Amino acid sequence: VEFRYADFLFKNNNYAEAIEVFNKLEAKKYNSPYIYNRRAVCYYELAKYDLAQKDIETYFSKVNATKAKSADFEYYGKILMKKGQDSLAIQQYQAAVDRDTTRLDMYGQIGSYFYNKGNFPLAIQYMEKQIRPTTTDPKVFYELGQAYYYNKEYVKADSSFVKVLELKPNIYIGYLWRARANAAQDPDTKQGLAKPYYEKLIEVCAPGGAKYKDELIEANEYIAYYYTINRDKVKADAAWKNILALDPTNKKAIDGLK
Repeated sequence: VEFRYADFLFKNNNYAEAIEVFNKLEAKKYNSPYIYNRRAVCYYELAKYDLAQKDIETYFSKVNATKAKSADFEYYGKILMKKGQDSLAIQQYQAAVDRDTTRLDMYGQIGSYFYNKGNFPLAIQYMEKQIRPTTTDPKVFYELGQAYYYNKEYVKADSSFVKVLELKPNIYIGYLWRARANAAQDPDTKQGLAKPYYEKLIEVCAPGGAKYKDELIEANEYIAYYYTINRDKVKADAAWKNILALDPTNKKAIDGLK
């Protein structure tokens, strides 16, 4: 029953508390491996990674191979990644999707890893392993688009961002990236490809004001330059103004006005 209590707290997130009971449970030799994979996660959420590594390993030296779950391998990898053992963590992420083939998000985990390390082709390859003609997780398309973008495949980053929008209409983050993806295709701003997206970004963002400070400033900056190029002092100054209204000390907008 006691173990069932700890699982109660844990299923409820009381890591430090669940930890207290698991610790006595072990001290009184409870013959069960399932206190270890749970304590491991508790420690992991409390960022005690050395403690969580020892626990997930004690777990695997005691659990019955046919009982182990996809989740256990997942946390083994999350714990290893935190301890700097990247190759081992990557294998554990792979193992987890091998155990539960619906955990396509593991490939997303492996891709993000290489994305943060600059191997966009590898990151993209694995991020695409999640794509099915059913896929609905926006993030999948958001992170994939970013991989494409930094891999300089702006056209594909755009389509992938169009997908984020399709799934979550008017989401600012989608307009921001469509904007960026299009600005990349129009380096010298000869066509204003990004213009409409940044305009929509301000559309859905102006309202939360300071909450979208960085996005609004970026959007207005593009516009202000677009209009300076097109010799429209009137509009360009207005954009330069929207920025100061958000940041009175902004040096770019100050100098663009004097």
